[PDB]
Formats: sequence, C-alpha cells, structure tokens
Amino acid sequence: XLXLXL
Amino acid sequence: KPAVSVLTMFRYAGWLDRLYMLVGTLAAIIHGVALPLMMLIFGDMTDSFASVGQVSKQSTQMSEADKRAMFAKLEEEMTTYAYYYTGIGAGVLIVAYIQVSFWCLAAGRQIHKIRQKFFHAIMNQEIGWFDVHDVGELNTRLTDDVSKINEGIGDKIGMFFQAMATFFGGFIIGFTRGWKLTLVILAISPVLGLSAGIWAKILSSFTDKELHAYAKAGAVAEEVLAAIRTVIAFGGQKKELERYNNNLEEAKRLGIKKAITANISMGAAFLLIYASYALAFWYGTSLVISKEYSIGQVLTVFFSVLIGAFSVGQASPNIEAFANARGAAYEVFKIIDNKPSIDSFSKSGHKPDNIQGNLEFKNIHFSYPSRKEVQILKGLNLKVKSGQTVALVGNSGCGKSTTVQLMQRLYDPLDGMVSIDGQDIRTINVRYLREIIGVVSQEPVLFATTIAENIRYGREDVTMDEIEKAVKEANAYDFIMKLPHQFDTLVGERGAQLSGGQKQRIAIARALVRNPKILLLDEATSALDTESEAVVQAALDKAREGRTTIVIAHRLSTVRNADVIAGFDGGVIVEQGNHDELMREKGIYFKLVMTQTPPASFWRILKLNSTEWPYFVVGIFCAIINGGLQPAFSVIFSKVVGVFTNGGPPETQRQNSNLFSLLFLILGIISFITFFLQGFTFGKAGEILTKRLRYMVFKSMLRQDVSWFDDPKNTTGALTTRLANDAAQVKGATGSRLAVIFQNIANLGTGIIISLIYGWQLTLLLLAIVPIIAIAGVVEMKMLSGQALKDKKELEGSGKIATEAIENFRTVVSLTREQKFETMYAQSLQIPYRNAMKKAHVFGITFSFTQAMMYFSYAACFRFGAYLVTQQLMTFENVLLVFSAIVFGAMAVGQVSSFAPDYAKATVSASHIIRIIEKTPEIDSYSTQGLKPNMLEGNVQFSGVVFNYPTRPSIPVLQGLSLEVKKGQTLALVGSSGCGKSTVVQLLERFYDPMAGSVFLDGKEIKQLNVQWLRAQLGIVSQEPILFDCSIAENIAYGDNSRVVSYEEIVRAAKEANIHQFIDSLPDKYNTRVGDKGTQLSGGQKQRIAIARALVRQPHILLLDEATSALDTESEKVVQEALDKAREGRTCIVIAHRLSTIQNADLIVVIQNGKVKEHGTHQQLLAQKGIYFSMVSVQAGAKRSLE
Repeated sequence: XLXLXL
Repeated sequence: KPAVSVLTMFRYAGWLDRLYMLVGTLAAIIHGVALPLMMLIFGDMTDSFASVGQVSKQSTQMSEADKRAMFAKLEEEMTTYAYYYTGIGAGVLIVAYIQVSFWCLAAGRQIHKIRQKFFHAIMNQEIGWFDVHDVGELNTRLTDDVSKINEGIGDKIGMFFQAMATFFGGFIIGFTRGWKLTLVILAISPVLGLSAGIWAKILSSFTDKELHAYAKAGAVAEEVLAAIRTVIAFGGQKKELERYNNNLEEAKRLGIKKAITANISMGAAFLLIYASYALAFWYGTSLVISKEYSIGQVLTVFFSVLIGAFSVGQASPNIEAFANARGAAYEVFKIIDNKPSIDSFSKSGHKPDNIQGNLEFKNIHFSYPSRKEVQILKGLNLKVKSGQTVALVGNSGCGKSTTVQLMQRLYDPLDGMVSIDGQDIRTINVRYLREIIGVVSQEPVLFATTIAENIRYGREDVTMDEIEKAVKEANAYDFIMKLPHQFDTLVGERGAQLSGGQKQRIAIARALVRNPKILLLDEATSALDTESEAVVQAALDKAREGRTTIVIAHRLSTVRNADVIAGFDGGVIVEQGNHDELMREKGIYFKLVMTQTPPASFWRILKLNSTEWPYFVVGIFCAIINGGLQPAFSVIFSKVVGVFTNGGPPETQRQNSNLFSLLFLILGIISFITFFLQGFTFGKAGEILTKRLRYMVFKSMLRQDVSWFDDPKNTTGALTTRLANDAAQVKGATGSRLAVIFQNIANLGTGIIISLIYGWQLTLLLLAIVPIIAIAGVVEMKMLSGQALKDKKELEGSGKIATEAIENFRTVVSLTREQKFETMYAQSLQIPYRNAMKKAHVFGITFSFTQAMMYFSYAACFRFGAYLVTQQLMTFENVLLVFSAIVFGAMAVGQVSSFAPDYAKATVSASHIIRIIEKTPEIDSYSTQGLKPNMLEGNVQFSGVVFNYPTRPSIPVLQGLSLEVKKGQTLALVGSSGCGKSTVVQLLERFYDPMAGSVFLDGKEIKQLNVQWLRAQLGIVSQEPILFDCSIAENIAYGDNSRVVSYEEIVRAAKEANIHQFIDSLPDKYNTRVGDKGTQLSGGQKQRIAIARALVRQPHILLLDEATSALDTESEKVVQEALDKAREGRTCIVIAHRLSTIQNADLIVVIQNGKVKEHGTHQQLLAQKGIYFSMVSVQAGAKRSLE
C-alpha cells in the first residue's frame, strides 16, 4: 500500500 | 517574496476563533497520531498468528488439541484488536470532523472581516492615492488576494499539523519499538533522494533541447507559411515540404534518444527503490532470526517509519499554502493599516451654518502626483464673490480644472490655501465640504439602478416628490416621463444607453438634490451635441441663481453672461474682468474668441498508427507481463511474512527468507527489462507518427489556396500553433498513458485472480467494500466542485458592486455616499458568509465519512479475515496477500481516473488534425491535370471580369474589368487606389477564379488551364521581396524548380538584374547567406535579387507590382533601370506608382471602380483631358515643389 504492493 | 508577521495576520481572530483553532489543531494532531497507532496494532495481530502459526506447525502429532488453545487465543486477541480498530474509527471520524469544521469556520469568520475592512480601506483612500495606482489591479488584488489568504488560514493548517503529528507519532513508535531499523532506513532515505535529483536533472535537459529541436522545424514552418504567396507563386511547395520533413526526421531521432534515456532512468530509479526496500526488509529478517525482533515488530516500525517519512513530503505543500497567504496579506493589510491625511470617513472639523459662499484661491502652487516632472500651476490668485459666477478660460494644460480639483479638496495644494468663506478649506469637515459643494463633470456617470435611486445618490433621505421637483427643475422630467417604467427605468453600462445630454441632465438633477451652496461645472456643456447643449444649458443656468459658481468650458457662448472671466497663462492668472473689458484688453481671451470665431470521436487517427503493426504488441505484451509482474511482489511479501508467521520449526526459516529476499529482488531486475521496453516501444512509436501527422498536416496545408490563407481565422502563428499542438497532443494519448492503463488493468486482473482464487468470500467481501469507498471518494469531489462553483457565483455579485464602486470612484467621492457602497457591499457579502458557515459543516462530514469508512473497512477486513475465515482452515498469509493485491490493484486503477483528461484533450486536438487534412481547396496545385500548352508566345485577355475578395465580399474590387495586351509589349496600369491594379496580377497568377467573367493567355482560358504550368510562365515581382535564409544563389535559383539552375545561368540572371556589383563584392560571393540569419542587406539588393529570381525563369510574362514602392534616391534609378532592361523583350504588366517612369509604355490603362476608364498611349491620354492627365499633373506638382 505504500509502494511495493501492499 | 514579502511575508507578514504571523500574529498580525490573525489579528481578526479573537475569542471563538482562537478556540476553534486550538481545538481544531488539537483534534488534528490526534487525527495524525491515530494512524501510526493503527500500524502498531498490526504488529500485535501478526504476533498472535505467529505464536499459533509456529505452534500449529510445530506439532505434527495432535490435531484436535490445536483446535482449543489456538482458537481461544485468536478469539480473545482478534476480538480485542477488532474492538480497538472499531475504537479508532469513531476517533478519526470525530477528530476529522472537528478539525476540518473548526478550521474552515475560523477561516470564514476571519475572511469576512478581512473583506469588509479591506473594501472600507479602499473607499477611505484619498484620490491622490488612486492617481498613482491601477484600479483594475487593485480590484483583482482584492478578489484574488483575499482568496489566497482564505486558502492559507483554512483547513490546510489542520492538515499540516496532522501531518507533523503523523510524522512525530510515526517516528516515535518507529524508534521505541526499535532503534536499528529506523537508522538503517534513514540511510536509504538519502539514497532515494539522490535518484529523484538525477531524474529531475534529466527532465531539465530535454526540455531545453526539445525547444531547440522543434524550433528548427518551427522556424522553417513559420518563414514558409509567412512566405506562402511566394512559394505558391514559384511553386516550391515540394521543396518546403521536403525541408520540413527533414527537420521532422531529425526531431524524431532526438525524440527516440529522449525516450531511451528517460526510460532507462525511470527503470533505474524503480530498481533502486526495489533494492533499498528489499534490502531493508532482508536486514529486518536478519534481525528477526537473531530473535532480537518480532516478525510483527519489523512490520510495525517499517510501516510506521515509512508513513512518518512520507508524511513530510505530504506535509510540505501546506507550508507553501500558508506562506503565500502571509504575502498576499501584506499588500492587503498595507491598505487597511494606511491612514490618509484627508480621510472623509472621519467625523471631525467644523460644519458651518449659514454659508454665504465667498471663495478665494491664494498663492496656490500645485502639481498632480506626476510630481517634479511637471508643475502645472505656478502661483495663483483668485476671488469669486458670493452669488457671482466666475468663468475660467485657458488655452491648454487644463489648469482651469485644477481649481475645481482643489476646491473639493481632492488634493491639498503644494503651497497656498483655498478658502471657502473666511475659513481654510482644511479646517472644515471633508464630507460636509463635499456635501455643501455640487459638481457637474464633462462625462456624466450613472450607477445601475432605477433613476430615482440615481437621484437618491444625491441624498439617502428623499421622496419621489423631491426627485420630481429636482428633475423638473433640471427640465429632465419630460424626456424621462416619456420613457417607460417612469422613475423605475434602468440605467448603466449594461442596458438603457441614453443621450449624453439626458444623462448630464440626470447628473444635474442628482447634483441639484444635493442643494449645494457651491456649484462647480467643468466642461459639462462641452463634448455634447449642439441641439441638446442648449437644453442642458438651460438647466445649468437654472441650477445657478441660488448659489456661487465656478464654471469652466471651451464654449464662449456660455461665458458672456458670467460676472467675471479669468484667463490663465502657464499656470499664471493674468486677465480678469467683464467681457467688454477683456475684449478691450485684446488679450488671450480676445485671442481665443477670434480664434474660435465541429466534434467527433474516431480511431482513423489510430488507423494511421496502424502503419506499425509491431512496436505495440511488444509494448502491451511487455506491459501486461509487467502488470502480471507487479502483484508478484505482493505474493512474495505475503509469503516472506507468511512463511515466517507459518514457520513452525525455526531451523528451516532462515534459509527460506534468503530464497524469497533473493527472488524479491529478482522480480525487480526483470522489471527493469520490461519497464524500459514498454516505455521505449511506445516512445519510438510516438515520435514516428508525430512525423507522419505533422508531415500530412503541413503538406495538406500547402495544398490550400490563398482564399484560405487570407482568412482572419487562419494566420501564420495560429497555423504553426495548430500544427504543433495537435501533433504534440495525439502523442500523449497514444503514448505512455495507454501502456500504463493496460499495465494497471493487467495488474488488478492478475491481482484479483490471485486474491479471488486464494481467499473464498474474503475477496468477495472486499470487492463489496472497496468500490463503495472509491465512489464515496468521487462523490465528495463532486460536492467540493459544486460548493466551489456556487461560491464563485455569489462573490461575483459582490465583486461586481465593488468594481462599480472603485472604477467610478472619483465620482463617488464627490457625491459622498461611500457608506452606501459600504452597506451594499456588506449585504452583498452577507450571503456568501452564511454559505461559508455551511461549508465547514459539509467539508467536515464528507471528509470524516471518508476516513471512517476506510478505518471501519479495515475492521471488517481482519474481523472477517479472522473469526469466520480463521476459525475455518483459511490462513493469515493469504489474508495478507489478498489485501495487498486487491488494494494495490485499486490504487493502480486510480491512475485510470488520473489519466482521463489526456484522451479528451487529445481527441479535441485529434478532431481538427483530420479535418485539416481532409479539407480540399477549390484550386489545388497538386492536380497533374491541365493542358500544358506547347505554344510559347503569351498574351493576356481580361474579359468582363467581376471579383470580390472572399474575405471581404462587401466592397467589390473588380466589376466587368477588360484588358488586352499583345506579346512583347509593356502594359502600364494606373489606378485611383486599391488592389484593383494588383488584382489583375493576382488573378493572372490564378490565386483566385473570378466570380464572373474569364481570363485567357494564349487564347485558352486559364481556368481550364494547368495551374502550375500557368504560374510557371509568370515573372512575378512584388513590393517587398521575401528571401528565405540560404545562399543568394539558392534564392535566385528558386526562380526555377523541378530543375537545378546552372551557376553561369544565375550569373546571367544576376548580370541582367545588375546586382552583380554586390555579389562579386562579398567575401562569400554567391554563397553568401541572406535573410537576416547570417547577413543584412538593403531594399535595392533584395529587389534586384527578386528581379534575378524573376528573369532566371525566363518568363514570357513579367509582373511588376509596385516594385519601387519602398525605395529612395538612386536606388529607384538603378532598380528602375534594371526593371526597364528586364522588360521590352517580354509581355509584362507594370502597375508601378511612378508615372514618369510609365511615360514610355506601349499601353497605359486607367482603372475606375473596376471598369477600365481611360485607355491608350501616353501622348493620347495626354491629348485627352481626364483622370490620367490629373494623375500625371498632380504628381508633377510635388516634383515642382521639390525643385
């Protein structure tokens, strides 16, 4: 959700 | 630049406002702290599943036994955590609402006061202050700056403190849960900073090079399109198209290089981000295997720290928002804090009774605020007795008006004093002074409201009776009563535009209601029709007789009855007395007396891109693999924490986290390959079609005829702009955006497939929640724009009454009643004020609802994730996977909404670019059709021609014009004026086919004749010849295309044109550059070069259009000599304005109103007496004068 994938 | 003291800015905040700000910023800081606490619990949840996850897999013996303790631990723990989350939700709801509502409230409450105080401050300024300032800038300054301030003192502050609160709150948990990882992150923090800087430096490079790159083509396009008639005449269209195509060819190469580098860089940045975070997490695991940290703690500090880290960046924009507001407030508070000398809002000074109105001006020196540059009044002395009427006269400088200007105390004089009655004007109250003085000005102004109201601006307290008597005493009653609506009739700039005299009369009525003791009339009679002048004059004469008066005008009809007349010279009073005395004086007065006695949306643009079947499939397949690659990181991060959470026996863990962390990076590097690809393929694909479009557009733009190029709709700049923009815009749609969209739908697709196939009814649950909060997100923004648009409409009405007030101000100050505009401004403001109160209420609810929904969503996530799903055999590692996958997929879908306008704009831009191609002319030069006659010798038959220019089909240039000129003889064409002479040349070139009539050359109609071949036989020479930038040999060689002209040939042409003196003199000689890029020349040379260009073609028809027009002295002689040598071997038509040089011509023809009037050889037209004799006789007079 930050930038990788969460 | 300039800011304001932080405390001064808030000066209008007191009591409830400061309270609102306190509770608001408090609640904001709480709201800020709220989030990182959410990630703190997220670690505790992980530990709960981790403890069970380990014990569950550690057994491998008993099953049922694990159905008891584990489920109980999960029961109590998950219930606790869910309870907490549900707890946080209400909190963020409340604090969010409080924050936004309170801060918006304070903002509104203040801005109201700011506006009122500011406008008052505007109205309170003395005229000397207006004289030195722009009123437009000032009103715009009001309307814009107050808004800036509002943006600054608004909820942005709350967001700022909330952000700082997330920052501190994030780093605090980050540190306290553990110190190491933080410090380890704060190292890659700069590393991240360096890559962003590099990327910025790369963006700055190509911006400049791109401007340089296309300007190479744009320069060609501009000189060509500006030269369009010369390239059309000489038919070099193919060449110009070739050049443009070459420049495009270069541009695209620079474009693909651009793309390559940009893509490499982006990929590299992405790689560094991947590497750094993967590395940090690996270090995390390396710390967990030591049993130094908990698997959940790592997550807690990682997420908390990154949250806090990004908080800064997210915080920064509100700083600038507050910072600008201080600055906007500076110049705003500067007016409010400014106390004038004059005031007039002050209650002070004597308000005398029984004023007998004796005025005097004593030794007054004055200058307007142009200051030392000019002093208009040097000394002065004047008296006007009570009841008398003095009339001021003067030649210029309007030192006359200055006295009217000073008598109202609009200014205080530099030295001297103006005295009404015995007292100094400065002792008596300003308002009262403005009230005892009536004023009538040259240009009367009427505020927009009923006539009564305009007469009511004389005095607030009045009855329709007084209005009636007022207008009747001004004799305006009749004219207005005949008007509909009676006294309720509208006036203003908008609607009911009336006669100047009537308006003036209404102004005299308005002034009359004022019942002034002192009357000032400045050129009220002047600048008006003579008939109504007497009508208004009667009123003016009736406006007196109760009062003492100073009058100024240029009308000496009105001066005679005056008791005293006063002349001025250089600001110095000289002559004074009765008329007869001034006439006996025979001075200035006597002197002046004697002196005065198409939409669309379609893919054919894409079908053009279909030229490349490849370069797309590659990019999309690549971008879809990228889209398939994107969630794979989620799957890893799930199983890294997942296997570690599901680890069971620890021995096997440390080996796997190394296998994942490796792979974690492996998807990174492979991302570099794909991301660069899809970027490069789309890029190179972009730059090529950009060539095809600009090429097809430009080409088809050289197809269009002169009729299209004269259009005011199409000019060189507009064409170049339309040429650049559309092609530039279609690139953006067909470019990166599409790739990204495919990448994102692919991303969410693979994501949702994974999430769906793993989680059962988990995904189904989420897909119910996610769209609702998304749509709930979108509906908010709609209300925001709605309230925004509505508010703009309400203050526009208040700004409209402000503009009316400060534009006509010098009138309102004279009538006083500024307090009127104050009140009206206030009432106008009152409505937006109540609207701004509702705004806070709404902004809060909408915001908080969108926070609470996201937090409450997060509760149902783990509550359904746990309990029903985890009481089942479904696992935490999958939950963690689904959330990541899904939510990121959505956050990828966001870019779809973000990229929406590009296609619209590109479509509007793609609409024109097809139309401009598909448009065909009446006369196209590209048609290979036409006769191409084999017979050389030319004639020209003009027979019954009628012509109107397509741009201006009003005044016809040609009507039934008919001419004949045999071969090898000069046709001289004389005319009164206009293009009637030139239209011949323009039509023979066939820039236009005439409305009616016809024109032949060899006896064949040029209309059915080939256009190019036709133009190919023509020797056109215009007034100011345009030469393109290139060798003068190339300029001369332009005379003939489809073939290269020999050197000795252009030499012969240059020898014929007598330009050879210049060409052999230059260092570069024939290779010398001309056209202002490399060299400068005078008219003579350029013209001789145009002659060479003309006759290198060896035309059978020379056309000389006013060739000597701009030229002088011997230049005319030598150029005329050249032109004279040029003709006599060819048919030609000479319209030149020097008739003395036409004196030798085979046939002279005078044109009149489009019909040939006079005809025949010089001595014949000279034998006859008529127009041509007058043409030649009149221009001989100038020569005789010069002699």
